[PDB]
Amino acid sequence: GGNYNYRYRLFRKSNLKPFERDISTEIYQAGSTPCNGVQGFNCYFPLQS
Amino acid sequence: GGNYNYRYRLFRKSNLKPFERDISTEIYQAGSTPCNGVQGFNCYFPLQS
Repeated sequence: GGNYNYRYRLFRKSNLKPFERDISTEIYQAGSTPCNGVQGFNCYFPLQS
Repeated sequence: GGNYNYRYRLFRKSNLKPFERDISTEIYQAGSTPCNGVQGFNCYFPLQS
């Protein structure tokens, strides 16, 4: 049936440090308008399945 | 950087009728456990970019 339980981070403000663990799940604003916790245009979920 | 503003459905209860339009977004239970609006384990967002 397909596995979608394995995700990976896709968007971040900056690169990670060595041995750095990032777990935050917050709506990512890639544009010039607030997302207000709404997954819409120019507002992408940081984790991709 | 890649465009991610185009999305399509990935899960449904059944198939669409001819010339049918579905726009409703809702958590899809790919298992046997209620999800109540979480993209966790066996609970998948219907759309994919």
